[PDB]
Amino acid sequence: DRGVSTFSPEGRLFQVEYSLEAIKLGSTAIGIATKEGVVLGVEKRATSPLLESDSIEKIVEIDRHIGCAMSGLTADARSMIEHARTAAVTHNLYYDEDINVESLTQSVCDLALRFGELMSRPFGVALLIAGHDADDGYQLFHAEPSGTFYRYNAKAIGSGSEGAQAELLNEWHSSLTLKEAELLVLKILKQVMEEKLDENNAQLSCITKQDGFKIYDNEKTAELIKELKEKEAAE
Amino acid sequence: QFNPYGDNGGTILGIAGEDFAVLAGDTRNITDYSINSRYEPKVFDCGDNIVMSANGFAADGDALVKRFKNSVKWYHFDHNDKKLSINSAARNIQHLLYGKRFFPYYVHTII
Amino acid sequence: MDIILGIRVQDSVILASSKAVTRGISVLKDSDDKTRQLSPHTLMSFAGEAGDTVQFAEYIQANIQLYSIREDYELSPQAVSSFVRQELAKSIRSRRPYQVNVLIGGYDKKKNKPELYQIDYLGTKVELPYGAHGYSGFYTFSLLDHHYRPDMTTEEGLDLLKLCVQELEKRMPMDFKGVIVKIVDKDGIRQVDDF
Amino acid sequence: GYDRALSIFSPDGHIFQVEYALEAVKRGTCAVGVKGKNCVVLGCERRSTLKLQDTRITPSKVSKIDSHVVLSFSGLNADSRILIEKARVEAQSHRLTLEDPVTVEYLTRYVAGVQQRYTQSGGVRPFGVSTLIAGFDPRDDEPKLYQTEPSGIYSSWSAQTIGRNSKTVREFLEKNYDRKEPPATVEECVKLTVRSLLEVVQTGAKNIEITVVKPDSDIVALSSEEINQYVTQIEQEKQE
Amino acid sequence: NNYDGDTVTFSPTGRLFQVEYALEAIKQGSVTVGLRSNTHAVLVALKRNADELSSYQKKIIKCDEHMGLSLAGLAPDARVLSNYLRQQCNYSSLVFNRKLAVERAGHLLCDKAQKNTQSYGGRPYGVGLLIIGYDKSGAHLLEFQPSGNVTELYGTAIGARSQGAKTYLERTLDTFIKIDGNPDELIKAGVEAISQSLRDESLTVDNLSIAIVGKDTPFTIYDGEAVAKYI
Amino acid sequence: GSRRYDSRTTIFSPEGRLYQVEYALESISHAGTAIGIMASDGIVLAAERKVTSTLLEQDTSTEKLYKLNDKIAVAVAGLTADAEILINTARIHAQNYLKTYNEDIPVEILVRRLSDIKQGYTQHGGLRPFGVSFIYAGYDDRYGYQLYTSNPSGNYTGWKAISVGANTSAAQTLLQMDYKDDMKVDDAIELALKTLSKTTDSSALTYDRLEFATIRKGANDGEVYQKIFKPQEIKDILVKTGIT
Amino acid sequence: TGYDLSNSVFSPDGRNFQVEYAVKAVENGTTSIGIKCNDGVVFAVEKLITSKLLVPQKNVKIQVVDRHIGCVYSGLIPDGRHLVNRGREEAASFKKLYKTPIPIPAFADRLGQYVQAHTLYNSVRPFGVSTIFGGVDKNGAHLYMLEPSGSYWGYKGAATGKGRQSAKAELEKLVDHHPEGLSAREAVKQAAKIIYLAHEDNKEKDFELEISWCSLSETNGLHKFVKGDLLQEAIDFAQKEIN
Amino acid sequence: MTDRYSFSLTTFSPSGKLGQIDYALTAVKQGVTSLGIKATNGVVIATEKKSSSPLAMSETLSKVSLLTPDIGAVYSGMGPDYRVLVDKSRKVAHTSYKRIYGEYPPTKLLVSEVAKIMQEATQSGGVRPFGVSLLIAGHDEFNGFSLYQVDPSGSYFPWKATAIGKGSVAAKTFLEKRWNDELELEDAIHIALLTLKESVEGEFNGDTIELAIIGDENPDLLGYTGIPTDKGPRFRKLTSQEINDRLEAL
Amino acid sequence: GYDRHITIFSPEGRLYQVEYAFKATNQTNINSLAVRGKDCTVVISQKKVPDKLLDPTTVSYIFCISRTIGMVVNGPIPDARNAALRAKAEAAEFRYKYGYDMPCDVLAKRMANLSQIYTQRAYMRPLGVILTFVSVDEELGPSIYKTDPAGYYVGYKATATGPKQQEITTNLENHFKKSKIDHINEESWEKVVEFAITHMIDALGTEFSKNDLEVGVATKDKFFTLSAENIEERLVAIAEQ
Ligand SMILES: [Cl-]
Ligand SMILES: [Mg+2]
Repeated sequence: DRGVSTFSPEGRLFQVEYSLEAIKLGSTAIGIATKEGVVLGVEKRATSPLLESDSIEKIVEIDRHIGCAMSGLTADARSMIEHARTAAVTHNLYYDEDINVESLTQSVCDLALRFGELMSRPFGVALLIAGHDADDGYQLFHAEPSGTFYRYNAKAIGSGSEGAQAELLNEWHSSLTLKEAELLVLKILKQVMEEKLDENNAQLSCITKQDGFKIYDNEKTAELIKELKEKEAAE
Repeated sequence: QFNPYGDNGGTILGIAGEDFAVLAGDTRNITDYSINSRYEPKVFDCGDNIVMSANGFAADGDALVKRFKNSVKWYHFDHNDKKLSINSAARNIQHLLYGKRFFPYYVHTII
Repeated sequence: MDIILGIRVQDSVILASSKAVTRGISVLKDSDDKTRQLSPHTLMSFAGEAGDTVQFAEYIQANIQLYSIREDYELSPQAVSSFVRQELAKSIRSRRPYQVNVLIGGYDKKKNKPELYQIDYLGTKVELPYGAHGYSGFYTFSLLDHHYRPDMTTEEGLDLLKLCVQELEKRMPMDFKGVIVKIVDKDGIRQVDDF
Repeated sequence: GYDRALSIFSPDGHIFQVEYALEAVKRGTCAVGVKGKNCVVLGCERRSTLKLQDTRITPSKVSKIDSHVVLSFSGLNADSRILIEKARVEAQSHRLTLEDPVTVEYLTRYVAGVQQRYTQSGGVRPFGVSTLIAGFDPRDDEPKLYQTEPSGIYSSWSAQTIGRNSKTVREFLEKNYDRKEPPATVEECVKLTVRSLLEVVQTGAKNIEITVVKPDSDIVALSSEEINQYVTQIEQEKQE
Repeated sequence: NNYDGDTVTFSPTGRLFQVEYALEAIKQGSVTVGLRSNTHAVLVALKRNADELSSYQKKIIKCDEHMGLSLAGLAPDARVLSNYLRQQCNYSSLVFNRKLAVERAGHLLCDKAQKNTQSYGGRPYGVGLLIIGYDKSGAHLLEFQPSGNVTELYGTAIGARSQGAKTYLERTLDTFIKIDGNPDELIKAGVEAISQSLRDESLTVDNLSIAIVGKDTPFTIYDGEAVAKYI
Repeated sequence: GSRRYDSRTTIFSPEGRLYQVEYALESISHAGTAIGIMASDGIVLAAERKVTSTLLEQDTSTEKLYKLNDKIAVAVAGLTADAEILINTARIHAQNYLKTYNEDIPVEILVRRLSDIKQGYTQHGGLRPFGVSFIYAGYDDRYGYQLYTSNPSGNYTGWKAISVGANTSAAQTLLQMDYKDDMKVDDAIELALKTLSKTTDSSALTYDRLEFATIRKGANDGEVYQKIFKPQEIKDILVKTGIT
Repeated sequence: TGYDLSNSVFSPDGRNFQVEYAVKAVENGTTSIGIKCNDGVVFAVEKLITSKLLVPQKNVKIQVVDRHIGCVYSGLIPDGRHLVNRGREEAASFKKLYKTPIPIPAFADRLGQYVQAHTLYNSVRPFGVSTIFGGVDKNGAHLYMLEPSGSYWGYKGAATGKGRQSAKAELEKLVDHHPEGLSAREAVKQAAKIIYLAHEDNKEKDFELEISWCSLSETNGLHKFVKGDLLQEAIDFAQKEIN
Repeated sequence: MTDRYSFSLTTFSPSGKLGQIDYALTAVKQGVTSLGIKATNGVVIATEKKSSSPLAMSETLSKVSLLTPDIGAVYSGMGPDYRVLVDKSRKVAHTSYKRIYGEYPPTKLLVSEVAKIMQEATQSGGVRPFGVSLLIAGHDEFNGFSLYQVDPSGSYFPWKATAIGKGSVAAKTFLEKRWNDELELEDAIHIALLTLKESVEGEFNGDTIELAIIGDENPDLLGYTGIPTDKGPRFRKLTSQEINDRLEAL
Repeated sequence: GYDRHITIFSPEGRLYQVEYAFKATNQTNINSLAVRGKDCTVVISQKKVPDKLLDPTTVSYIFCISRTIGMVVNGPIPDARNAALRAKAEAAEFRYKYGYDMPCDVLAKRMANLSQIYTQRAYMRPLGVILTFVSVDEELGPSIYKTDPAGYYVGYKATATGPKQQEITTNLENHFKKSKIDHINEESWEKVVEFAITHMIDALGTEFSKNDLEVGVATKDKFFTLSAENIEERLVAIAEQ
């Protein structure tokens, strides 16, 4: 056939480029970083109404100060999360402190290119890693299966990403409040989702310095959806 | 039978002030009843405003200080030149020492 | 641990095991249950080196429970005892052997017979009408040799067991803080809460 | 050792070996799971192409992982045994170290983790198996039902089916299962499960297996006659 | 064509296509410049952003107090190779109490990249590196290719549109080599060099990345408002 | 490198089938027919040797029926050499169990073990599967007389009567027609031989083309006897049942 | 066909096409030569100046093995370095066990067996270099040349790279006109000329000359680079001959 | 390096054929004819010494080989494959039997061990099957005299008499007419020589024919006296002269 | 058609890679010959030095494996030296383990077994060489044993290898048909070398100078190669009768 670690004539790894196509098929995930916190939101996308949607876990805690959202082949993320959690905890054991968000992200991205003929293929999932540390404040990173990670003020991944990213381009500014960010994620998720957005097919979460990483209750999100509807009808 | 350990004598002293700290040590190095050196530095600046001394068996003392200095260097590489706080340095040194739990660094360390 | 006794009567097996746990100078506990249920109709008491006893017993328990789930079937007492003996016989030539002696009291539902197996830490297995480990036999066997009958009832077994414990309490230097007694029969395993 | 990457991405972002493993599941006999208010029922199809079978000794479709959790499957039978064995070992290991039996979610997460691992490990093909894992958490009376598939994704279901013609029985369940009021009794839950299989099975004879799991390790498999009484009552109500 | 399926296969004309494809990844990478005098050695790197919300990908990595490099191509490969350099610089200091010579560092990189071009299963590195350093024989600048070829130069550039900067340095050769004891003027020459590779975009405050090492100057990286002085 | 020559023996087809398993089953369909019939008072194993010669030493020959222990026997259909590898593993597994538990291995546990081995060759290792189907005839004190079959996929099932090898479709229909639950060994002996006589690709069924075995509690009192029939004994039972 | 897609496959001719393709990479490389003199050997190589930005005299190509052997090669430079690294390991282990420095014929076979080993399997690629190497041992001077196939012989003179035909012709003249032999200092001069003459095949870009030598009288049997006045003298001699 | 061929080179084709085994059998078919005949008091194995050149010393090439003192082997097919199988057969007779039971293996079990080795070359990674068929003749106390054939697949069958290789089909028909259960060893040798003459083109004598027997114990070939229970090997290779003597009574 | 790339069976039961390795054997275009005397074994081989830049002393296809065993190779030099190094290692190890010198026929069998492995194992290619081993064995006397890429080997009264082996073989066959003995009935090895060179001249139809030949001689307890001047003395004796 052909090598798993083969370069294309353009200078790209076939398998990495193909895994990026799998991520495009995944459900949408959005992150927005502010000076009051970072917000993470996801589309749940249940395949059937009999599927209990609260068992869909696409937003995950890595440590108290670091959260993570996923898009793509979500089964592939489990070992990545396991590693991230282990790295966060291990660093605390070795250094009696919280690990930097960037350092955690870098540790996760080191796994990415460990494939060949190690694992047999790249990961088919992209991660939005959000967190806070004392040195660089509130941060949002986009971790890819290429091993590359970019920091973002705001970022969308998954099937509705390019439409969402264009929307984030216009809406983000350096003075956004946490409440403004929450509504903004909900607004853009609603825009790109196939089904109508509610508290059962979408999920919100945030990371603040004071309270750490928190996944939002369905009741809490439902209020923010109602607040969104009213302010859009306000003009 | 071969004895991997020895005693190079020496005495060290650490005192913490309100907004300062001192780490002192004598400069004499010995074996048995002989003087090896009248000036062999024992307290070391390890960077990041941390001073260290590993008193007892000098070979283990030098090895440990060397490895800690190295750990400070790699802490900067791996964590965006972040300053290694004294509490973090202490926890790190515990792991260096316990790594050789069953063949110990025969030293009493103070930072 | 110290005293573990076993007696096989007409229709059941009775295991008696001391309650004391002594760590050198002090008695740290006086209500320790030195036994594990391997299967509904099989009980194993144990005594030997600290840590190794419980570690071994729970390891054996896990394995028998695994077999029970896989086959949907309870192994005979004889089969369980043979499994345990092999584990100990394997252990004795290991880097660090299990220093654990056990009694396995079971009721065979196929043959409708109680069975008592004595196995020491070397993997020395014997099926007996009554048995013990350590010094327990030295005090009690002369009483059991005299009074034991194969057609004894469970109540008569418990009475002969009381006489054995009384002799232990009289002539043994160590205070073993009494015994927990358990009965294994066709209906399973139950603890005698007053002894 | 054999290290060949069998599970790999294609230009359109698909892992075909994982997708073809699902096709093996599609071929397997239908399995269905329905949770009531205080029970879960696992129904399974038995293809009647094989008679002269010895039903005493032939491997049953529903397997106990522990005294409180069960696992049924659709797909390759030989593959399912490997997942069942691993799950049973992990169940005893959990009891040994945590001193508490596995939750149904934990056991599901483990089996799903094994399935995922086989989709990005060298020299191995994915399991041609999807599973329904049901039971009750220790000291808990809330029914649990989960599904896994070759890719390694898993999720909780009020009711679910897998295997051949599962599209049809899922259609039935989606219009017949009410979330606000699930089958309140064992009878109602078993009836709804037998009804869902009768959409697909053929003869209601030795083609339907039913296993009922209740709280506190209360698991029992219904016999031919007991199921036959459900089959009889369903069609007599249908003649109207 | 039929001979580009793996790195273990020569073509009929004696070419290694997988290596050549790895070389192609560098050309797609953002431009980075290297140049030196007799007292100092400078790296200038045009950082690339994904979009306006994103950060600008870092290009320069410190290997020791006296050595570091800039990258163009696959960034994870640069991390692997720079980590290896860090280790080799460190092994030299710990075992021999000796700062690793820049030329020896180049030899080590060459040999590490070579093993990936002759064995089955592996792949070549997909990144080009510019290594600067100040050792016992003064200032140095190296250019690393993932073919294994390492070259010592006065000045160079790699990445997209690097040819413009490379011609400028080839003209300015006699001027910038003489910029001794003046770090600011040597950086100016590097900033003017990398400007010959810009189209449509210009050097902004979060776009530009500069590094310097010299006689009494540890390897330091300048980003943000620290490079506004040179814009 | 080496990848070029790899057949990839452990992959799914687009339809979700295992190529090699399917092709191994095709191989087995050309092997001599083996039949197993379970009765209340014993089990019968009958099997057809493939187009033999007059110069073959039959009385010392064994290609179909093998003893795993005193309680369990197997009939083979497929590659004889592949079978013997598995048979020896099974014999060892039985003895391991006997040593561990001091009880004879239950029939299903042995069958599951061998079947799991076959399964492994379909999922990992990149090797070809074993081109063998077994009929297991055995007895234990839990389920009594048991018949199983296993095939290259590693899937196994229990049977009252079953065939493997050539003409299984025709053989299974004939067995399904004449089998009854209250049947006895002597009746099962006759059914097995009659079924082979009708499904055989040979002109006539003779003693030299057959291997025959019975597992009976026709062992004096509360025990089980295995009887691998001798050439003369197969000749006698052929006359008794009225086939020759 | 398909016999040339995989290393270690015999074609119907009985040829290993992958090795023959490796030769093409060698033929594409710069010119390198070797001259056996009276009490030693001389090595020289053409270094193409791709740009003015190359620092003169810095990118050294010739490599020393142990203290008495010199190695130069044409083709893929990294492959040559890999071979020399192995050569240095072979020489070290030989001296470790046997005390004496490795003899040149012994050293030649060590390289030869290693290169030949890379023609036995499809999991490795043949070496993309022809290596000219040699030095002085207890039995005197030796000059060798080693091909991608693993084939090597002893030589009076050797040449490889793009200008090998030109060089060979020049070397053949020296062999004919000096049956008694050539001095070490003469060989250095002649080496400079031959590289300058062989540079006609690479005439587009200008080049830098690099020479080394091992001689019993001139270097005490140790490998040394030709530097300063002696190098300039050889360059002048070479420039005079081309005009 | 490393053997990176960890996958099977013999696989099932759509029709259920194992190609490499079939092709190995084809190589056996091209091989020189060899045969075996079992008598009441012995076994005979024979083949043609097809000399590749008249300058070659065909006595140095042994087609018939002693495996144990009571077991002998002959082949048809690829000679080098046969040679290494004989080496492995001799060693396995010791490692897996004689070093355990203090006696040589019975014929059937040694055959079984050789068969296992040939089966593994049919399934293991990165190897082709052996391109030979073997005929193994032997005696042991409890099974008496026996003759076995072993094919590339690892399958083996016991024979009263048989032939393999070039002219096997014609030879087997010849053996069917002549063989009975009352043959003495000399009668079997006579039939072996008659059968082998049909498949031989050129010279037919003791120098071009290799023939060995499994028969009576040979105390003269033991090499030592003093142990009554040790009576010597039953395997004996016939000499060039011994063959020619029986070619006059042919 | 990957059955032609690796050592697996073709539908005809053939191994094409082995057959193609036999063809590589004649790539050097060199012919060799071996014969036995009463007390010795002689091997001769053509020597061709086509380049004037070559050191002719280093151009050789005859190897001294052990003190007693010599080996001439027909095939490319890399594979030749590969086989030479191994044979030397095998001969040394044999002596160490078993306490006596490795016989010529035993070494031939060992190298033949190694070659057989390359024809069965896929990852290893055959060596494109034919190996002719010679000695005066302490038990068997003068010995010639030859190995090829198929893993075949056999003892010889005399033998020839190369592009023109058939002409040399037939020439040798005719001589031994006359004499009716298995060797050259001659006391001294010098005359056996003269016989060998003479019959190669007759068979090939070419004349030889001292630099056109390469000669190896095995006697009791040592194998040695002749110098150009030793060969010259041999050629002079041939011309003088
Ligand atoms: Cl061997
Ligand atoms: Mg091969």
